[PDB]
Amino acid sequence: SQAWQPGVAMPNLYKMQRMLLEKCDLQNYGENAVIPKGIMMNVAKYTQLCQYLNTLTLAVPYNMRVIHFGAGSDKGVAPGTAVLRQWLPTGTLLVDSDLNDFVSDADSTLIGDCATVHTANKWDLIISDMYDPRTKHVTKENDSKEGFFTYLCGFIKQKLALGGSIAVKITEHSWNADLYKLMGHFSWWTAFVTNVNASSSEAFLIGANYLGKPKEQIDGYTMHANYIFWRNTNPIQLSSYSLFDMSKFPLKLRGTAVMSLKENQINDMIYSLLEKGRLIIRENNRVVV
Amino acid sequence: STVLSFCAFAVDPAKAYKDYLASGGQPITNCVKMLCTHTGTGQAITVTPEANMDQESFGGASCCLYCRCHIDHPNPKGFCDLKGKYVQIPTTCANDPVGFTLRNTVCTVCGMWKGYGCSC
Ligand SMILES: CN1CN([C@@H]2O[C@H](COP(=O)(O)OP(=O)(O)OP(=O)(O)O)[C@@H](O)[C@H]2O)c2nc(N)[nH]c(=O)c21
Ligand code: NA
Ligand SMILES: [Zn+2]
Ligand SMILES: [Zn+2]
Repeated sequence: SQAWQPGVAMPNLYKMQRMLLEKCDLQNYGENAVIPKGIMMNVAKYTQLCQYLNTLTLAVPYNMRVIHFGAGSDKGVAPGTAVLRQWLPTGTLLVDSDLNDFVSDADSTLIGDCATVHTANKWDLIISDMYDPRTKHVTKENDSKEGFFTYLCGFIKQKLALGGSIAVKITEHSWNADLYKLMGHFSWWTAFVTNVNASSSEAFLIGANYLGKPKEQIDGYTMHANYIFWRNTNPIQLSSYSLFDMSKFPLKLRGTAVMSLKENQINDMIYSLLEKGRLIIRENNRVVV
Repeated sequence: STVLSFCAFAVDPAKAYKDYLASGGQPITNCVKMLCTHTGTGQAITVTPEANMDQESFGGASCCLYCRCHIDHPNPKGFCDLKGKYVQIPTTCANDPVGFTLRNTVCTVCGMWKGYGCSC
């Protein structure tokens, strides 16, 4: 029954622990036996991520804005962006970025370090697949990583609309304490592992319905240790069952209200709408990235 | 391996790809195949995957020789008919999506590939 799901979300029992940080006993690289012939790993992975995102209270405005970081592959193509374009409503603004050049189906493609990416407009959904390979160095010390993660925390705090959502890739060694802490500023959050890449320590930290203020106090060092503990004690068998039925794949057109409200107008009833994915708070100005 | 540079540094990139294939070269790889129902309209270039039982759907820009080679498109304004869209390619020709788009034409009335799906 778990095999049919697009993947596995970290159970609340594991989130509520206060585990010490241990090494993860899972290996990322591996001959992937469940990816169908001719399908790239990233197409299968992003497919299952969107299938999982379809179960959440995502706000889906009429003119949705989505930014995708780490969109380019070593092959020079953007398979994750291709899946996002397939999933998102037609005409959704989809902008993608990466340090090196690549070919993409996004409306705009930004080349260079993510820190160089600047916009004055707010976004409704942020997807990230960025990974620290140059530094990497698994070794023994597993401290909080800076680099793109520091920019990403600032980006979510300054440019994510209230009601908006995120899905940010992490691994045993590629993670950040402030990112986990920021997960507590959302209506709900999870660490989601795709069934096609279940042998890897990779997961997507998904934050549903951004509230712009803490709802829970999360310690990032501790929550990463909780995440590792769940992965070490709960092996997940590789599965691509969910890829064999794409009939309900597109993101449902909700026509979610977009309003530009002042802080003094954001009250309990407005927070309740944000938490149900029934509202997005931001301006509706022309987007310049 | 060097097929992209081979075509990019040719006066006629489409002819270079054809000559490269005629000499035994492997077709351009890493064309993004999508997962889909295979119950679509069957049309050649669509807003979302529209493959029928006899086709595969691919991300448009990955099947474009000019996008892949990072060179000018033959269009007057420089636009691309594939980028940002999905291209349906017959399963028998899915081994070479870039070559298929270069060698084929879309029917202006039914929207299907001439000689493959076009019934007109
Ligand atoms: C997917 N969610 C979940 N969620 C919140 O968590 C509670 C339990 O939901 P859970 O996923 O655990 O499922 P269920 O209710 O069946 O319970 P159980 O699995 O038995 O624990 C739920 O009441 C919510 O407030 C939430 N919140 C916003 N905002 N958005 C989401 O998409 C989700
Ligand atoms: Na909302
Ligand atoms: Zn092109
Ligand atoms: Zn015709």
